[PDB]
Amino acid sequence: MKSVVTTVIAAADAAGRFPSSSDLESVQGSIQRSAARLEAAEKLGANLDNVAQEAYNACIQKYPYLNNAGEANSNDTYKAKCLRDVKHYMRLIQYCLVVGGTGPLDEWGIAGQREVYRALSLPTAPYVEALSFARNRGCAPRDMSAQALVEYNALLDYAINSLS
Amino acid sequence: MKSVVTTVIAAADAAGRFPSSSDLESVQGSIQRSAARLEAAEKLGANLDNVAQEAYNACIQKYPYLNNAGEANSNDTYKAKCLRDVKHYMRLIQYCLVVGGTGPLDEWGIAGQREVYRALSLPTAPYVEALSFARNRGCAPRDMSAQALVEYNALLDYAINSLS
Amino acid sequence: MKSVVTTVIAAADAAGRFPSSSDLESVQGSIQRSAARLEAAEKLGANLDNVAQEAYNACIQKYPYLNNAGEANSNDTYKAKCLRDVKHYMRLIQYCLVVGGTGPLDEWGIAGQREVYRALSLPTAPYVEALSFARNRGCAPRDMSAQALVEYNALLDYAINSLS
Amino acid sequence: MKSVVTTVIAAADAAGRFPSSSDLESVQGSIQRSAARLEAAEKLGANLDNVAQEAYNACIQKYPYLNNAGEANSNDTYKAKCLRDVKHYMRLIQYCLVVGGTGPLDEWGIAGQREVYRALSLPTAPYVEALSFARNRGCAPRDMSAQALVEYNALLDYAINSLS
Amino acid sequence: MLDAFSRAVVQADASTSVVGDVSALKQFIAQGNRRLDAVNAIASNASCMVSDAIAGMICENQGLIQAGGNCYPNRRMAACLRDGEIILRYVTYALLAGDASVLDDRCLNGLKETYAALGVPTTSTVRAVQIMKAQAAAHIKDTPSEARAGAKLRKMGSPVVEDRCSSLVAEASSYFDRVIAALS
Amino acid sequence: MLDAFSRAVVQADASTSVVGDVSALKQFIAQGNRRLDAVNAIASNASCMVSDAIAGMICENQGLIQAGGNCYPNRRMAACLRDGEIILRYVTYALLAGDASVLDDRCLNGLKETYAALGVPTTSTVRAVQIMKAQAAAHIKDTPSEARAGAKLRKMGSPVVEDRCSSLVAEASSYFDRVIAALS
Amino acid sequence: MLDAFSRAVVQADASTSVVGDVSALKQFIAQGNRRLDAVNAIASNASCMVSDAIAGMICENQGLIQAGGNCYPNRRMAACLRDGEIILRYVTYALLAGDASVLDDRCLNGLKETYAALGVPTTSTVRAVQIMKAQAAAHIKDTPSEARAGAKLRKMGSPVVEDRCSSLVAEASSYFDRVIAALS
Amino acid sequence: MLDAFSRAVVQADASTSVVGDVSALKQFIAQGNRRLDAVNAIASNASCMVSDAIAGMICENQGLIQAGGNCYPNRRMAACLRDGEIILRYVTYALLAGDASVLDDRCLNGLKETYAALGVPTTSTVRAVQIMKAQAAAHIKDTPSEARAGAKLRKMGSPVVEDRCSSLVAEASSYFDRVIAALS
Ligand SMILES: *C(=C)C1=C(C)[C@@H](Cc2[nH]c(/C=C3N=C(/C=C4\NC(=O)[C@H](C)[C@H]4[C@@H](*)C)C(C)=C\3CCC(=O)O)c(CCC(=O)O)c2C)NC1=O
Ligand SMILES: *[C@@H](C)[C@H]1/C(=C/C2=NC(=C\c3[nH]c(C[C@H]4NC(=O)C(C=C)=C4C)c(C)c3CCC(=O)O)/C(CCC(=O)O)=C2C)NC(=O)[C@@H]1C
Ligand SMILES: *[C@@H](C)[C@H]1/C(=C/C2=NC(=C\c3[nH]c(C[C@H]4NC(=O)C(C=C)=C4C)c(C)c3CCC(=O)O)/C(CCC(=O)O)=C2C)NC(=O)[C@@H]1C
Ligand SMILES: *[C@@H](C)[C@H]1/C(=C/C2=NC(=C\c3[nH]c(C[C@H]4NC(=O)C(C=C)=C4C)c(C)c3CCC(=O)O)/C(CCC(=O)O)=C2C)NC(=O)[C@@H]1C
Ligand SMILES: *[C@@H](C)[C@H]1/C(=C/C2=NC(=C\c3[nH]c(C[C@H]4NC(=O)C(C=C)=C4C)c(C)c3CCC(=O)O)/C(CCC(=O)O)=C2C)NC(=O)[C@@H]1C
Ligand SMILES: *[C@@H](C)[C@H]1/C(=C/C2=NC(=C\c3[nH]c(C[C@H]4NC(=O)C(C=C)=C4C)c(C)c3CCC(=O)O)/C(CCC(=O)O)=C2C)NC(=O)[C@@H]1C
Ligand SMILES: *[C@H](C)[C@H]1/C(=C/C2=NC(=C\c3[nH]c(C[C@H]4NC(=O)C(C=C)=C4C)c(C)c3CCC(=O)O)/C(CCC(=O)O)=C2C)NC(=O)[C@@H]1C
Ligand SMILES: *[C@H](C)[C@H]1/C(=C/C2=NC(=C\c3[nH]c(C[C@H]4NC(=O)C(C=C)=C4C)c(C)c3CCC(=O)O)/C(CCC(=O)O)=C2C)NC(=O)[C@@H]1C
Ligand SMILES: *[C@H](C)[C@H]1/C(=C/C2=NC(=C\c3[nH]c(C[C@H]4NC(=O)C(C=C)=C4C)c(C)c3CCC(=O)O)/C(CCC(=O)O)=C2C)NC(=O)[C@@H]1C
Ligand SMILES: *[C@H](C)[C@H]1/C(=C/C2=NC(=C\c3[nH]c(C[C@H]4NC(=O)C(C=C)=C4C)c(C)c3CCC(=O)O)/C(CCC(=O)O)=C2C)NC(=O)[C@@H]1C
Ligand SMILES: *[C@H](C)[C@H]1/C(=C/C2=NC(=C\c3[nH]c(C[C@H]4NC(=O)C(C=C)=C4C)c(C)c3CCC(=O)O)/C(CCC(=O)O)=C2C)NC(=O)[C@@H]1C
Ligand SMILES: C=CC1=C(C)[C@@H](Cc2[nH]c(/C=C3N=C(/C=C4\NC(=O)[C@H](C)[C@H]4CC)C(C)=C\3CCC(=O)O)c(CCC(=O)O)c2C)NC1=O
Ligand SMILES: C=CC1=C(C)[C@@H](Cc2[nH]c(/C=C3N=C(/C=C4\NC(=O)[C@H](C)[C@H]4CC)C(C)=C\3CCC(=O)O)c(CCC(=O)O)c2C)NC1=O
Ligand SMILES: C=CC1=C(C)[C@@H](Cc2[nH]c(/C=C3N=C(/C=C4\NC(=O)[C@H](C)[C@H]4CC)C(C)=C\3CCC(=O)O)c(CCC(=O)O)c2C)NC1=O
Repeated sequence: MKSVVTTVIAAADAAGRFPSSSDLESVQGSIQRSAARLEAAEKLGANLDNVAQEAYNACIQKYPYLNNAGEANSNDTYKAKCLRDVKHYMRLIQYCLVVGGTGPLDEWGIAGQREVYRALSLPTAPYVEALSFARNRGCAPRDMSAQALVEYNALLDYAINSLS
Repeated sequence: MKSVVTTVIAAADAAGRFPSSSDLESVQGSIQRSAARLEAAEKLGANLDNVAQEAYNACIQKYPYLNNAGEANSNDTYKAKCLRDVKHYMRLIQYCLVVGGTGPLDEWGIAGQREVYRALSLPTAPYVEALSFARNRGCAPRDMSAQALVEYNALLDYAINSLS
Repeated sequence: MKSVVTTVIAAADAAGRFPSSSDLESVQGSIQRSAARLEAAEKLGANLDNVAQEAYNACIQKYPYLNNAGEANSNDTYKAKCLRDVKHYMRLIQYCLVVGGTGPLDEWGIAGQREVYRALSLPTAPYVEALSFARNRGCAPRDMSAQALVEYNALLDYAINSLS
Repeated sequence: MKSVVTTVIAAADAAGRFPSSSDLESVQGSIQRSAARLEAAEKLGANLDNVAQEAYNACIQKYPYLNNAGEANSNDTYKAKCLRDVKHYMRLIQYCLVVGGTGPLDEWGIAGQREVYRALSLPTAPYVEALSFARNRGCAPRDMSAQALVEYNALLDYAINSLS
Repeated sequence: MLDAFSRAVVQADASTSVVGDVSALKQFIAQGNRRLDAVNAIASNASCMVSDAIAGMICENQGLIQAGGNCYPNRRMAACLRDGEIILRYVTYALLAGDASVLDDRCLNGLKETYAALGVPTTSTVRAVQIMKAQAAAHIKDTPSEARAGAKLRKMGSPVVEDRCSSLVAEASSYFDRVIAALS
Repeated sequence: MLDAFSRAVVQADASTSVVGDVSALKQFIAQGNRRLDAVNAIASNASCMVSDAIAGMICENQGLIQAGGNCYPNRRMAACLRDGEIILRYVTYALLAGDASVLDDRCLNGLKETYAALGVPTTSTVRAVQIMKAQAAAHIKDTPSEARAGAKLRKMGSPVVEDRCSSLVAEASSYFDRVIAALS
Repeated sequence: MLDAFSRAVVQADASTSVVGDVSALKQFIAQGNRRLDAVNAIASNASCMVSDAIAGMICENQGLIQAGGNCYPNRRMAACLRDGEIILRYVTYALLAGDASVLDDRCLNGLKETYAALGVPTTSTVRAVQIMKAQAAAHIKDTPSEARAGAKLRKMGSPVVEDRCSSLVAEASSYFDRVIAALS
Repeated sequence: MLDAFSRAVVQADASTSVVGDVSALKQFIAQGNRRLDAVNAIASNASCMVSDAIAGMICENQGLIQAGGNCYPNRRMAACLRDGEIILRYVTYALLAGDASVLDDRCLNGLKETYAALGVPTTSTVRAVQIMKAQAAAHIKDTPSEARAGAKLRKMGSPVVEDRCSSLVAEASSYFDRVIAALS
């Protein structure tokens, strides 16, 4: 699961090394940056439902064709699964803020996403528009501290980049 | 050349990745720790001759047999090359403090050291004692701050471990 | 370029073999089927602009949102490239009917399509709907012989399969 | 077992492909050519003993030294095994005519033939002469249709090529 | 691998005898064009069959897409879509060959033990294969419903006989039943 | 590979000397946060940069997307978009490290000869990299124009200084110029 | 590799045009059965061709089978028989495909420089290839002489035309002339 | 591999829910500097620890350095020293990460069966691990005895607290205990 500490352990292990000065120095980064990303994780964790709900609403608002008979937001099962998916991405982003790496999103969100959406005819633009809205929406300090918001925004951009 | 940023870049490149959250967070670690290790680098850089001379003097004091005809400290060329070797290790330790990784010690000190000393019949123990003396000798705040000393001692212990 | 004869040559060459009974038998297949697919190739070649036009129209009629400012059919450059892309696919299909295999489509159509439409945010569904319309449109013997139409439809479905 | 269909399936499977246009078109070749080789298979199946007997006779006719005490046709057990061997080859040819490829000859006749005949000091020339006679003996339409004879002769020449 | 003709050869070889009766093989040849229609009908509809079969499996068992379920998260749903395509591909090979040999040897051998080690659930894999069996049957007969396909409906336009290739439907269905038997 | 600090080390080693002016390395460290924001600003906008840079190169030379053009057909367009992402990835590494070493050793070395063998046009590659240089400058200054971005416009919200990180702009710009220099 | 049909397609693609005139391609199909006969005539006689052609080169040039000769000792003679076989195999592929692509790309590209590097004589290789060309023309026409063949004479019994497939004889001869051109 | 943080995420993902309480994780961050000192204390002393542990195992089990002993001859002693360093290295990764994941997955998984197949003795391996556990406890608290270290005694000079990082001692000790439990 990619984090600061698993990245340096994997590197030390491939070289057959004990933790050395650059490994300890790396983890001090986690000690320093953890306050901002844990803050972002607490804020997102507390309000997941409303954050995902408006991102979902914004992507259906941009693409109302999805509501027509036979399109991906056209029945209450599809509607519920579309909002669930947006929530899944936001949850994995919360996990990335707790871990201080992209591991959770890489393993549980990004891996397979293109094969899944292709097979089920799910267009990617509405996924990008949900995340893009969430990316443009936050401001500091209203929603979280400035550095918390930098971490939140970076992980939304990472997700956007994975689908773009 | 192993440092915080070269370790995360090498890990990013092996996976075809842009810099991501854990890479930036790792480097914040260098920003935070740099004060301690660049203080040690400044002190050691300014006082390299005195530091090495007294580490060299400790290893000869411990191993006077080196002074006997035919042994590794027995003529003027051998004494100058021995003091020079102690200074080479300490200069490479200064480089490691600058870089915040073991890269310079690894590439220019440790790699080949065992084959060279075997081939030249240079005993290991005097090298270990010079670095051992250097390890035991420093105190905070007289010589440098407590965290500068931790950085200095850690690389001297790394050097000793490469010959142990 | 995958056809009957290059598949059997490639299999023969991998095992260091002269053409043998199963290789000449395979090519007899090409002799038999040539009439049907060469009929489809001439019909398609003579009427490519018209066949492609109604397919492009069908995909824009199914997805008007494409006409909205910023979307994929929303300015004349985008419009002309979209029709051009439908004609490209129909041209590669004419090539497949000439060769009696998927090589032209595989090598010059399908390779890289996923990467191109993703980077340029081109939706998959309108390509699928154009080819889908062309696939559902033909009937025999009106438009061509029954077996000409089987060959036409098989390649349209192959292309749809690559995007699904 | 090499045939039209097992060649195209092995090629599709190496590329992770479903059967496609060129694969179906190859197997239509088997449908076309079947009447020729299945006629040859029936004629050969119905008269195998007499076909092999005159070919075995022809090879001993050319090489009467095999009848002299100590040579490979010089006792009743040797005689019976020589005729059996000629009958084995013609049986595998009948199998090749049923299958429409050289699989049965390749796997059950040709693989290991030179190791076996070397180890038992059996000369190759009489095997070649038995098949050569059989290759030169048939005529159309006395024995089977023209194209049945083409199929029969091609497999005899493939067995001769294998020993030459 | 074997095909229907080398299968008969292997049988004749077991008693070192010629293939005696070609008539059955003559009837295989006469059935040949409808066999290529059957393979065309499956291969041309394969992506739509795999996505509808895996969707249908999940339709019948929501467990697969909930916490701890074997189609969760995305990596697992992708892996499952991939297996569906692999299984259908080897079944389509067996139907083109007219023998289960390639399906037995390259897909089914070790598959139960593989799924056992991974924790891939037997009930749900067997349900995806049962839906693929029904889809293949309707495509070979060229009677797919609009009710199950919507905008994605495909008609092959093959020459209709009364039996609608009931023998090929049976054979293709027995290849799906060999997958099910191998997982049991 | 090297970073800003091991580059000073290599230079000091060239004369068997201690790294002399550590005061000046303390200032590189003081710029550290704004260096991570500049990396964050390129990485976070990398898809929008590459696609806009490759579409730019093409909108100035329609020849690339016609018979004989080196972005035709799909395979060649896809290879090119891939190259743009590779080049920008290695430039972002060099910016994070404050040294071109990783860019030189893992990306530029042999790139000229590779392109000459494949017949990839040097002119059009240069224009793609020029647009990426301009995009990167705007993203590090956090002054992208709505004119060039429309609905894909992104603002980063970093603490504002008067120079808007002019030194990092110049550094990043020299890495793009380094790529272009490696093609001649 | 390309065949007769994919060659036409590559030419149409160079001007992003549909294949206009398939008249030459239908004549290629009307010629199909005689092409399969032509290939059968070479493959079926390939061991006798290679052995007689190498034996021919040698009966003319006794230098090759003495001290310092390139078919001396046994290992070199075997290596040469293997090349005669390889060259005939790739010529036979080109005749089956109706295009020289497979021979050019898989056999002839780099062959002269390989022969120069090993010290394999060009002039003798070309003589072996010239005898195989004559052998092939004779076997395609089905007029091999009893004088050349003795007990090894083979007749194919293909339906006779007065020109004896002169067009397939010229095309085959052209493929052998391509080997001779590349090697001298 | 997991760390203390991805461990909480895997627990939360078992219920597809957000990580709810991060207070435990905030305490992990407040403990961070002492954790880096604890890892530094083991890594800096690792050569001394491995040689002293293996020499202790041997001084208490003289059979190991006699005929038929598993530290006889030189090759086996070397292999043993290597194994001590490997085990301590993986314990130290677990301590850096704050989770047994890397130790379990990369070191212990199958280790007991490997040793059984080699005839490496359990009681002696466990003994060497118990000595390293006690050494690490002493280096973490920075209270190594001169009695045990003689001229090789090292002091770390970390800011001293009353508990001497008893929680890290207990955690480090539990990692050594997992090795002993996996091998015994
Ligand atoms: C979820 C609520 C749910 C499903 C999803 C669906 C799954 C399901 N589908 C079938 C049967 C078929 N599906 C077919 C697929 C296709 N037909 C086409 O024309 C295109 C090319 C393709 C993809 C959509 C086909 C051909 C069938 C066969 C029957 C038919 O055509 O009507 C079943 C099984 C039904 C049976 O046993 O006959 C299932 C379960 N069902 C859901 O409820
Ligand atoms: C040019 C690049 C910019 C600009 C950048 C500045 N950022 C400054 C401070 C700053 N940035 C961060 C985030 C950074 N540090 C990290 O640890 C990580 C990720 C792990 C990142 C992305 C932080 C924490 C800080 C310091 C806190 C703060 O200042 O609030 C900054 C001021 C410091 C400096 O001058 O170096 C600047 C100038 N500013 C500009 O004008 C353009 C847009
Ligand atoms: C195997 C016997 C084939 C076969 C082969 C053919 N040989 C043909 C021509 C040819 N062969 C040689 C070599 C031969 N001449 C020699 O002087 C010596 C050594 C003393 C040898 C080994 C040569 C030189 C030629 C050249 C003839 C020319 O240039 O035309 C040949 C074509 C000519 C013909 O058939 O008369 C064939 C077909 N023929 C067979 O029937 C079996 C299967
Ligand atoms: C120059 C090459 C020959 C020659 C060839 C001719 N063969 C003719 C017809 C023909 N050949 C075959 C056999 C072929 N088709 C296959 O599918 C396979 C193997 C799988 C093979 C080996 C067939 C079936 C046919 C057609 C049957 C028939 O109609 O009798 C042929 C006559 C047609 C034409 O004008 O092209 C010719 C000329 N004939 C020559 O004179 C030389 C020796
Ligand atoms: C290397 C000198 C390190 C270091 C090592 C420490 N050793 C510690 C405990 C310990 N060592 C042994 C082995 C020793 N005892 C013997 O009787 C013999 C041979 C005859 C040997 C080689 C034992 C048995 C023990 C006790 C372990 C236990 O309680 O089970 C130790 C921790 C205890 C202490 O420090 O008093 C350390 C740290 N110490 C250093 O400072 C250098 C770097
Ligand atoms: C148990 C392990 C020890 C002990 C540890 C303490 N260390 C404390 C603070 C501290 N340690 C470091 C060094 C560490 N941080 C890094 O970034 C790196 C390397 C890159 C290392 C090796 C620092 C920077 C600090 C903070 C500065 C300071 O407070 O002096 C510490 C005090 C804080 C706390 O209570 O957690 C403790 C207790 N103390 C013991 O009694 C044993 C020997
Ligand atoms: C802490 C109060 C200690 C202690 C320290 C003493 N060291 C003395 C002399 C001394 N130390 C060094 C090495 C030091 N200087 C450096 O530049 C660096 C590293 C970059 C280090 C670690 C040198 C070269 C010297 C000689 C010149 C000088 O005095 O600076 C010292 C004076 C008396 C003596 O030589 O021993 C003291 C008091 N001594 C103690 O007893 C406590 C535990
Ligand atoms: C069978 C009777 C069908 C049916 C057929 C109709 N199609 C009509 C027009 C039409 N079709 C095409 C596509 C076609 N032309 C080609 O060149 C090729 C392939 C090379 C194909 C498959 C076009 C372009 C057109 C318009 C011009 C024309 O060809 O006539 C048509 C006339 C009325 C109409 O357009 O709907 C009919 C009746 N329609 C049916 O109801 C059954 C199912
Ligand atoms: C885009 C701005 C260009 C353009 C690009 C093309 N590149 C093609 C292939 C290609 N590129 C590379 C270099 C690339 N790979 C690496 O590993 C690295 C550095 C780490 C880089 C920068 C290679 C090695 C290759 C060949 C392998 C492959 O196919 O990916 C290419 C395809 C050529 C062909 O096969 O026909 C193209 C089209 N083309 C353009 O028109 C613009 C200017
Ligand atoms: C026979 C007509 C010649 C002759 C031929 C020799 N060839 C020798 C080696 C050799 N030939 C090739 C080319 C060949 N290999 C291929 O892969 C292909 C095409 C796919 C071809 C046409 C290669 C690569 C090699 C070297 C590797 C090997 O030994 O297999 C050779 C042996 C030379 C030596 O090792 O001393 C000979 C003698 N020699 C003659 O005298 C006549 C004219
Ligand atoms: C020392 C405390 C033991 C002892 C150890 C021996 N280990 C021997 C070989 C050996 N050990 C391992 C496990 C090791 N390798 C790994 O990759 C990992 C974890 C990732 C570990 C812990 C393996 C796989 C092997 C075999 C391969 C090799 O030789 O390196 C060994 C040699 C056995 C022999 O060949 O006779 C010994 C002696 N022996 C002792 O007496 C104490 C208790
Ligand atoms: C030659 C034949 C052949 C196959 C058939 C497959 C078999 C196979 N499938 C999976 C892989 C998998 N297979 C599934 C599939 C499923 N999960 C469900 O809930 C459904 C019931 C079911 C689909 C119908 C899943 C989820 C995994 C991944 C399991 C995991 O990694 O946790 C793997 C492990 C490697 C991987 O991750 O891809 C293998 C070997 N591969 C082959 O080479
Ligand atoms: C290369 C590609 C290739 C193909 C795809 C086939 C296509 C093909 N199919 C048939 C021929 C046929 N196709 C079918 C098939 C079916 N009829 C039904 O009722 C079902 C819906 C379906 C189940 C399979 C039937 C029944 C015939 C008529 C001949 C027969 O009765 O077997 C024919 C012969 C001509 C004719 O009779 O019209 C051909 C060429 N052949 C090829 O060479
Ligand atoms: C008709 C084809 C055509 C194109 C495809 C564009 C391509 C293009 N883009 C930019 C230039 C740019 N393009 C971007 C890109 C972005 N800004 C954001 O906020 C996003 C995250 C991201 C994707 C849109 C940026 C940041 C610049 C820098 C200049 C600016 O922002 O105004 C430039 C100027 C280059 C230069 O100065 O040398 C050009 C030519 N122009 C064209 O004429």
